[PDB]
Amino acid sequence: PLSETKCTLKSFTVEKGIYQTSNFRVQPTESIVRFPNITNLCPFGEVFN
Amino acid sequence: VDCTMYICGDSTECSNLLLQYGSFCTQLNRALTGIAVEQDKNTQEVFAQ
Repeated sequence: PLSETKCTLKSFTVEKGIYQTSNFRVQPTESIVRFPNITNLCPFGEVFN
Repeated sequence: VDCTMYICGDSTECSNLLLQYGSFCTQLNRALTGIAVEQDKNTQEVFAQ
């Protein structure tokens, strides 16, 4: 972070204090999907067998 | 406010297109930091005497 602050402040020397450098965030693992329970199926039995 | 996140909802293409505009996000972040520092200085001058 010392070198990060040096990059941020356009100088090789940084005075004592607080400086904002960048932002941080996380990422989703892969995905997640949720759908309702399967309802009654079409009566394909009387059509096939 | 984070300018990049506000403009683009975690979109790499949107961020890349926004990068072509220049350094507007950095200026806005600096202005917000200056506003926060001004508020802290104001409350310090008002109460801490």
